[PDB]
Amino acid sequence: GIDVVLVTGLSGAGRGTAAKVLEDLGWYVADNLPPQLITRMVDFGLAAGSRITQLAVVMDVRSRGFTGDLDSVRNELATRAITPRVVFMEASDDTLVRRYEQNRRSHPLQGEQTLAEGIAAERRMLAPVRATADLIIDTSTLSVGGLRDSIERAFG
Amino acid sequence: GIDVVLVTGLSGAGRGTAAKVLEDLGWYVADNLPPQLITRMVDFGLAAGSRITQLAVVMDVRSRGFTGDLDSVRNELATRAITPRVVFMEASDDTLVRRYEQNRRSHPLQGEQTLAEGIAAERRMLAPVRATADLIIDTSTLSVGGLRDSIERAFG
Repeated sequence: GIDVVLVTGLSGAGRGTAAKVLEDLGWYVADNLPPQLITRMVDFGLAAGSRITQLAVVMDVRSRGFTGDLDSVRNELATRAITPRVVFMEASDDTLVRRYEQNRRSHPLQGEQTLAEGIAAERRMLAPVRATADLIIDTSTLSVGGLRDSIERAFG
Repeated sequence: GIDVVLVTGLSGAGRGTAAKVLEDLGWYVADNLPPQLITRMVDFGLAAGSRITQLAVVMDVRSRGFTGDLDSVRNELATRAITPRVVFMEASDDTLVRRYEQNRRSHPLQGEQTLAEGIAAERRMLAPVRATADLIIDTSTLSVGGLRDSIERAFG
């Protein structure tokens, strides 16, 4: 069949290094893949007569097309005699901040990706609260003063 | 009774300015308050014979002690004849990044709070995945090379 490893974790905790180690060990690594492509890729490879028997996926969880859990992926893989192995990368807040600050110097596009992942997680976490808000104030493009003006106007 | 306003939103979208505007309009503002304190505060104020009839709360959402929704708070306040008004602050990613970069210069402790809010949201969003992981790799304190060594060891 196919061995499947799924890599995820916190920004800066080492998902990129885990993918590099797996590639070095002979895995085919699909990076930034939202979960839907896993089954389609496995089904494709099975039909494709692929030499690839070891698939690792670095999961794109910062996408609206991803529920909170992996029970959907596990059950669909189960119907094809595959039990994925899930690897989760984490670290203390102090370590993650130190790595972000180093990324600002050495890998600025990685640093910007880290901010983008944090904001995407906030938006997903706050979505039920947003959906019940009585007033939403969008402060895009506003200066410090324009921010104050817009809120004063919104509150009457 | 008491008028209750609940303020939340994305890091850098203007929750602090909203709280300041409400304070200026006469509200008593409880900042960084997780939801549980709201009704205890209302019940206390009601029992205390408070002059405070206008309570605004900037909600502490980056807490393990906070489910995803506000339906628990609304129902509990409903049994006290109070309908809260929920204000949600948001902005584009480009605006939020620009404000974070300005905070790094002008309000560095607010910049650190923004990173801490992003990491807390990631941890909350990834909690179901973490709870199903086969392997958790904690990379706290590790150098770039030590990160690589720890993952190589974890993978065999």
